[PDB]
Amino acid sequence: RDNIQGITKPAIRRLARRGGVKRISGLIYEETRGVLKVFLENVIRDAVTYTEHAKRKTVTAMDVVYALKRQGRTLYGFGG
Amino acid sequence: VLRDNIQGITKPAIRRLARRGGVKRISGLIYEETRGVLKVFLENVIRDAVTYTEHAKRKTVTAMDVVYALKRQGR
Amino acid sequence: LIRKLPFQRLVREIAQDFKTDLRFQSSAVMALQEACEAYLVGLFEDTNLCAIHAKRVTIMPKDIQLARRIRGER
Amino acid sequence: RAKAKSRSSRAGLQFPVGRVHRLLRKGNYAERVGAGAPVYLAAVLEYLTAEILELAGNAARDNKKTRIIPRHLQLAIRNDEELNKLLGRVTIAQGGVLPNIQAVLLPKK
Amino acid sequence: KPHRYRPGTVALREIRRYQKSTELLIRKLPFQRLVREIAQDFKTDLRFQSSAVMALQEACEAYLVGLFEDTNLCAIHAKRVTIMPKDIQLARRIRGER
Amino acid sequence: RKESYSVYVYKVLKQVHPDTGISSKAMGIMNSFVNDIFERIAGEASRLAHYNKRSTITSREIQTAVRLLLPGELAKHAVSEGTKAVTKYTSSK
DNA sequence: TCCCCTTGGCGGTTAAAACGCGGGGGACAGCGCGTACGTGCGTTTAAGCGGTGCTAGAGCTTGCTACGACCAATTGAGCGGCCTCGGCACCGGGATTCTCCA
DNA sequence: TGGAGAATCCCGGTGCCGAGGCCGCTCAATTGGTCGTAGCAAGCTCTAGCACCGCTTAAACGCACGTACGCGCTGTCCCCCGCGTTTTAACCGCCAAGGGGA
Repeated sequence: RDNIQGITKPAIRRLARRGGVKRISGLIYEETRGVLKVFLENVIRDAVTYTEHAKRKTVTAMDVVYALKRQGRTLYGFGG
Repeated sequence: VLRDNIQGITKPAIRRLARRGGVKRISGLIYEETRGVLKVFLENVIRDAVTYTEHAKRKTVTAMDVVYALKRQGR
Repeated sequence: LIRKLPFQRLVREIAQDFKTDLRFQSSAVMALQEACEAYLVGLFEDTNLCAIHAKRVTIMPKDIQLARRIRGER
Repeated sequence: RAKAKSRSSRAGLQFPVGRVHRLLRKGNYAERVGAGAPVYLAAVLEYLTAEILELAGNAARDNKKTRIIPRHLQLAIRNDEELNKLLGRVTIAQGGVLPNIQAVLLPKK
Repeated sequence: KPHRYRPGTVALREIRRYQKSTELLIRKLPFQRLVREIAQDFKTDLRFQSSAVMALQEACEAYLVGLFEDTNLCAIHAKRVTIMPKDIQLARRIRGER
Repeated sequence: RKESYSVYVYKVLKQVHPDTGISSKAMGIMNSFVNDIFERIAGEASRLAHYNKRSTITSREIQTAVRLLLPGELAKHAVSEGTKAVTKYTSSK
């Protein structure tokens, strides 16, 4: 399935432009995919504990927000 | 009254701290930069530790006030 | 690493700006020094990574600035 | 029985001192909650709401917009040396980034 | 003969565009499949609210954008206009994250 | 029944910019901010109580939390406006 | 038994990703110099340890009343639902800006 | 400096859709009373924090001197951009299922 390859080079390029990056080594695309997957694992793992410890099957935006705030990366906008 | 005591972290003390961090060679511009870094850090921990000391209505800052102040800087 | 008496006068000097005539426990001074030693040792390491990046052997204030900016202190 | 006067009205606050009292109790922050703690806290919440909304209302006007968009909140927060300290590890949905190009990257003259 | 801008001209135009815009830069449906692909390892027949995946794009795009800025600083510290994987590795390692 | 500060944020809005509006998406960020700063102050006031072995969240513990939590000139004006509100509360009734 | 809502499939169509290719300019290796920093030695300066004296203030006990928890009665502030118009975006094409080669 | 052409700004028109305001209700904040208690105030102890003195030596520092490492300068090439062409799959709509919960 390997949907991490669905994070295409242009999408990683646009993220780098918003990051103010002028020139990008072609080796960056596979390092950025590896970074993203390592990050997105940790959040979904912890959110799923909130979902199941609340005896739900649906993971909810506040499960993500609690996981994010637990990981020190507080996100505003989706809920208080 | 105390003044100029930031010079009391001597250059060799900065070297000892730097070599403990693995640094092999130290620009002379590191010494003044490190003193600024030390004082900006130490001010923040002291400020909160004194804010805890005032809350207890104490005149003595305690090791537990430091621990709480450090724990907050940890955040 | 740092000597005790000069660091003691340093923390008392800083305290004057927050409250005059504060007392400090002997244990409170040491808890501050050991945290400052651990802060600086653990920062010089992050500057050495900035110096060993860019092919240098010698750490520069530019490395402290990059370390502190990426640690988030700047 | 006298007509009720909301605890906010007596403090002059827009923020709800009664709700802030409940939430301090419901949250089990401590066994007891003094009558003044909800008043002091609600005043600080109302202040910090007013600070951010003036800077974001400026940013909105600077962009000819009447409504605060999330963009205007992020611009206001990141342009302020104290809101960026308070929210330095906070992420804002559709906030974006500050326009900021490193000068070494600009085209050489 | 048609025009052609110099190398680095359109990079600056793209920076000035994407630092001005706020809309999300990763595609929607490819990220849903990435989230559900990851979720499969943790529990079968999990569901996500649409807001739960959209909350999760916003968190990770901000993580990647915020990392690129730190790696760009590591690139220009090596006196490079070009970011390279060891810049990502340095940035994360200074962040205590690698 | 889900509770939101949006009604109170909007009253504060008309006292800083009577002409200016807000989007519900921006309001969601404001509501997230109010909840996050309530939680941070209340959590530190809770710790201040516990550290001092006191059963009561007092205004002195909101004040010290605000001095611990907020930076610089935000802390000093926040302490001012809180103490004014507590004074008006005590004086009024 | 019945409603709600999340996942999957179908189709188009269309915009964004993938692929190609020339070239340029930036990465990067090689080289020279000079200066800037580590090492060594004599000097001094003050840190650290052993000893003396005093008093502030942490920390504990005791006593009582203030004040907040509790709860029953009352109501109005604030939320869920509905409605509309005006702010803002997207569209188009004319005007100004900016870049790059001459 | 010029200039053309491609890129961006502004200005006007159109739409739509979401914000701001209105109305019903409720349930959640406020009022008035009671009772426990907790923390606020007093008073005693004695602890350990601060000041000082004097000796010791080991750490600091000023300067001498070299060489190792920083940095500018030169060459190369390669490899990443930028723009044209091809392809795919992303996104929107609409329907389906069944799956869970009451």
